[PDB]
Amino acid sequence: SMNPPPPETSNPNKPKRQTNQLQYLLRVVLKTLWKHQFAWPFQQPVDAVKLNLPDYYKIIKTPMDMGTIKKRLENNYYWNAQECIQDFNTMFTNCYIYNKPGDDIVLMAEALEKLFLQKINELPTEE
Ligand SMILES: COc1cc2c(c(OC)c1OC)[C@H](c1cc(Br)ccc1F)CC(=O)N2
Repeated sequence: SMNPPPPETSNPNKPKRQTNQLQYLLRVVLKTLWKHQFAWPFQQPVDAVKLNLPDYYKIIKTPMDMGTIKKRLENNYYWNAQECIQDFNTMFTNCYIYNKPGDDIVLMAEALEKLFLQKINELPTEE
């Protein structure tokens, strides 16, 4: 029934890098998805209290959202691009796990994911 604490976005002892791939993940990938007309349900953690989804965090054990990803990118939280790509994929997969096909939120996730895949296809080679 209750909400968990959000995912970690700060950890001073976690090793961090700023790489050209992570810069692309923020400037191209995150920015493109964030401005999309279907971005809004994904811009913050699922509030299972407000949304009256008391089973959400009984089913979704690795929550993820673009607000968290945005903070991780802006806080230089990641070591490599694959960590960040995994967060996006967790976010989409959580939606497909919890909801049913044809739900509005699933259609929204699919449109964002299509764009995500198109941008990741042109992830630059590591400098
Ligand atoms: C990522 O998972 C979700 C995030 C949000 C919402 C979700 O409910 C479908 C949701 O799926 C569990 C809410 C919402 C979205 C649509 Br579309 C229709 C009804 C809604 F209650 C609103 C929101 O701000 N975020």
